[PDB]
This record gives sequence, C-alpha cells and structure tokens, in this order.
Amino acid sequence: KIPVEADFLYAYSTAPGYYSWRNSKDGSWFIQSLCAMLKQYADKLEFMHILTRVNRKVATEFESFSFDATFHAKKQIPCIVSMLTKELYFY
Amino acid sequence: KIPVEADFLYAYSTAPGYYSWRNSKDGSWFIQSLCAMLKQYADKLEFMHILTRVNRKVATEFESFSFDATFHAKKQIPCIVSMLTKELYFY
Amino acid sequence: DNSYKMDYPEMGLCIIINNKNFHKSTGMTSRSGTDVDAANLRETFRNLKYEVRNKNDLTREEIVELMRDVSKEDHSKRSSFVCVLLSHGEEGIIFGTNGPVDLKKITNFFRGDRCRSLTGKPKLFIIQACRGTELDCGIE
Amino acid sequence: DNSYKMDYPEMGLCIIINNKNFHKSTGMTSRSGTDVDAANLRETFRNLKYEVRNKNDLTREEIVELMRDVSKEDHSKRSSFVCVLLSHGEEGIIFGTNGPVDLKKITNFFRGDRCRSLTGKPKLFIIQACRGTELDCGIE
Ligand SMILES: *[C@@](=O)([C]S[C]C1=[C][C]=[C][C]=[C]1)[C]([C]C([O])=O)[N]C(=O)[C]1[C]C2=C3C(=[C][C]=[C]2)[C][C][C]([N]C(=O)[C]([C]C([O])=O)[N]C([C])=O)C(=O)N13
Ligand SMILES: *[C@@](=O)([C]S[C]C1=[C][C]=[C][C]=[C]1)[C]([C]C([O])=O)[N]C(=O)[C]1[C]C2=C3C(=[C][C]=[C]2)[C][C][C]([N]C(=O)[C]([C]C([O])=O)[N]C([C])=O)C(=O)N13
Repeated sequence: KIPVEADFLYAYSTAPGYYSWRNSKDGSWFIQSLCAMLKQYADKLEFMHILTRVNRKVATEFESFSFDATFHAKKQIPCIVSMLTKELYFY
Repeated sequence: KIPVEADFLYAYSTAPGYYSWRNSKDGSWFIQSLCAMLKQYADKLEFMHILTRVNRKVATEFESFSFDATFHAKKQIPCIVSMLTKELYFY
Repeated sequence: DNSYKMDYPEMGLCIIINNKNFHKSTGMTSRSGTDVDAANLRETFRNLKYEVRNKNDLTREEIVELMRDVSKEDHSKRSSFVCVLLSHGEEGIIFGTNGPVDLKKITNFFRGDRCRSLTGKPKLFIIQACRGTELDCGIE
Repeated sequence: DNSYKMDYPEMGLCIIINNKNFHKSTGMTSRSGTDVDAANLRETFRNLKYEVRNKNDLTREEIVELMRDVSKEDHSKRSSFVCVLLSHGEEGIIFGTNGPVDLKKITNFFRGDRCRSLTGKPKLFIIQACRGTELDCGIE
C-alpha cells in the first residue's frame, strides 16, 4: 500500500508568488531550457539532475529586457516539486 | 547576477494540505528515514537522490496505527521543493 | 529497484495545453511566443517516444473535461504520464481561455486511487505560468 | 561546475528548532517523540561536520529573532546553511510554542540580497510538520 499523492512531480517555471517570463520570439525561458536540457541529457542524466540543470540555465542565462523600467532586468528561478519515490531515467 | 530566491531547498515531511505523522517512541517517520538515508548514503549519493530514497522509505515502510479508526492505517509522502542550481554532495 | 520501470510497451501519454488567447472578461494579455514552446515541446517528447497530443485555447471547462477523459483512459501498457500546461496563472491556479481553474482539480484525477492504471507510475506536470506578481530583481 | 563548492573551511551552520510543548492558548497537543528526532538529527549533522545548535520550545518571537540573528552572522567561510524545524503547522506556517508564524517570514532573511555571505550557497530547510488536516488513506 502507498500514498495516493505519491509519484507526482511538478516542474514549475517559477517560484511561488512570482511572475514567470516569456519571450515573444523564442518562447518562455523555462520551456526553452527544459527542451534543450532534455535534448542533450535525456540519454544519461536522471530526471532531477536534468531539472537542476534547467534551474541553473534559467537563473544564469536569462534576464528580462523591457522599455518599462519596472519589468526590466528581472530574474527567474524554476521550482521543482518532487514526490517521486524512484529515480527517473528516460532510457 | 542571480535570482534572490535561488539555492533554496525545502524538504517537507509531507505533501501540501496533509497531516504529517510522528511516533512517540521512535520519532517522526520523516526524520527517522532522513537520518538513516543520510547515514548510509551521504558519502556517495547526490542530495536529491538521497531525498528520493527518503520518499520511498516513508511511503513504503510506514503506516499509522491508532485505536481511533479515523487516524488508523494512514499513509504519508514527503515533498521535495528544490530551487537549487547545482548538485549537492556532502563529500 | 531505485528507478521507475520505463520498459512498458509504451512510454506514455503527453498532453500539451497551449493557451494563447483569452476572453476580454479575463483581462489577460495574449501569450505571444507560446506556440514556439508548444512546437518545441511536441518535438522533444516525440523523440522521447511519447504519444503527444497538442491542444490550443481551451476553456477551464474543456481542460477539466479533457483531464477527466484522459484519467479514464487505460494506461496499463504505459510507463508514465506527462502533462504540460502553457498559460497564465497565480499561485495554485492556471487559466483557461475563459477564466481560472484550480490546479488541485486537474491533478486530483490522477491520484493513486482515482487513476488505477497509473498507480506506482510517474506522473509529471510541467507548468509554464505566473504564480503571482512578485518580481525577482536579482543579486550579486 | 554542476555541483556546489563544499570545500570551504567550514561545512556550515545547522539550527534545529525543537518545539515539544505548547501554551493552552494554541490548542496544540504535546509533541511526544520530537526529542528523539532532535537527538538523531544532532548526531547525524555532527558527523557531516556541521556546527549544530539545538533549541527547544521557542515562541514565534524567539524563532524570528533567532533567524534574524543567524542571518546576520558572517558565513563567508561556510559552505552551506541548514535549518531543521520540528513543530506543528498548517500550509505555509509553523508554530512557535505560543502561536503561528509565517514560513515566509523565516526564510526571507536568507534571500540572496538579505544574507550576502550565503549568496550562491545552498540553504536547506527541513520541516517536520502538518501542512493541513487532510488524510492519505493509501491505495493498492
Ligand atoms: C503570467 O501569466 C502573468 S500573470 C499576471 C496577473 C495574473 C492575475 C492577476 C494579476 C496579474 C505571464 C507568464 C506567461 O504568460 O507565460 N508572465 C508575463 O506575461 C510576464 C510578466 C509581465 C509580462 C508582460 C507585461 C507585464 C508583466 C509582457 C511581456 C513580458 N516579456 C518580455 O518583456 C520579454 C522579456 C525578455 O525576454 O527579455 N521581452 C520580449 C521582447 O518578449 C512577459 O513575459 N511578461
Ligand atoms: C501536526 O502538527 C498536527 S497539526 C493539527 C492541526 C493544526 C492546526 C489546525 C487544525 C489541526 C502533527 C505533526 C507533528 O507534530 O510532528 N501531526 C500529528 O500530531 C498527527 C496527526 C494526529 C496525530 C495525533 C492525534 C490526532 C491527529 C496523535 C498521535 C499520532 N501518532 C500516532 O498515533 C502514532 C502512529 C504510528 O506511528 O503508527 N502512534 C504512536 C503510538 O505514537 C500523530 O502523529 N498525530
């Protein structure tokens, strides 16, 4: 017998209570990074580790640009919510 | 420059909106398991993976016992909330 | 074993809900660039052997109905389940083209005791959305 | 590098807040067994080379003050920070012996721009508490 709330995983683009950013030309930062990390790592890294790579990428390589000073130069950190019980490998 | 909400990690004993269980003789399920997993794995597994082991242990080996039928035979699943940007090794 | 069994005949289903346009009533701006994500995601999960199903501009009613329907399919031959939500939102909520829907209501269909064929199998939810209007100005 | 730097002269600080007894006003039952955890945790983190500091039965005021004080210490020679909270709680809240305190208020002291010497370093919060009164009956 196991918890009915187990084996769930929520990959959030941003932290609780915060805005999430998206570029009209390339797409959201979170999705870009996620797809990219999955492309080059789905064959060797465990899922949590891939998601950790996404966190660094989004947190390091992105920064909003806006003519509006209040939405300019803002950052973002994705949020991993794991309730998994086993490691996840796509291979 | 990085997000001010980055590099945080919240290891929750239970899922959102749920009770967390504790045994008056051995301590809480979550802490027992966490300390145990850290004892035998802090020297080789990355922190997320250690926490995943905790999830399985708590979800598989524990089940409440209560004379009160309503609090009897209940389960629990810990919740990992990661906003880390790098892998964590205690060695 | 300390890793999920991913050798079922089918990797699993992957639903992508791509909301780009919203009713004036909601007051939400058009989500430009979301199509790139939808296209990107679709290709990425196809290479992972997931059966991808893309959906665009759904109302909160349609989203709930769809999830309900998907939770009722038989996943016995499937390894996992992946649902990507592209839209607006606030803490604990995601928007349908016609208004807010609680995130709890969508996932509850996949609980261990609600969707038996997925019990013990990984259920991944990827959410691209606002969880509030707080701004991270950064440091260092 | 894809892993934190854990070779600083000091592994870091580890605060354990162990709340076992509560004022009648709160209406919370005594937390029997919490001492075992506190003792267990203390020993586990000492072997990991953390400077452990145990605290028992603190009021919400004391908890906030303590965190504030700890956030003001200089962590430049430290690799990380660990804070264990043993107590009662509900979603987003943890109890001091004399009443509820928002979890946001405690961690905010350690944000990147508030505690400069911990910027870029892992801050771990381990919480043993209720996040509501919902019951998981289990399945399969
Ligand atoms: C959120 O859904 C916003 S929720 C707002 C809200 C909801 C309920 C109650 C009150 C408020 C979205 C995420 C999404 O759609 O994927 N975030 C945004 O839309 C953010 C924050 C914001 C934006 C804009 C205007 C005001 C606030 C519009 C565009 C903006 N993006 C950019 O400026 C980018 C930045 C970059 O990449 O450098 N630049 C370009 C040229 O596209 C934006 O993403 N959002
Ligand atoms: C929570 O803090 C409870 S929050 C309750 C609440 C708060 C605010 C507003 C409304 C309600 C704690 C976690 C903690 O302290 O670490 N959970 C409990 O105390 C749980 C749930 C519960 C318990 C008890 C009575 C009613 C609800 C008392 C004891 C119980 N444990 C056991 O029965 C164990 C089970 C086992 O190990 O098999 N058995 C023994 C012999 O100890 C319990 O943990 N809680």
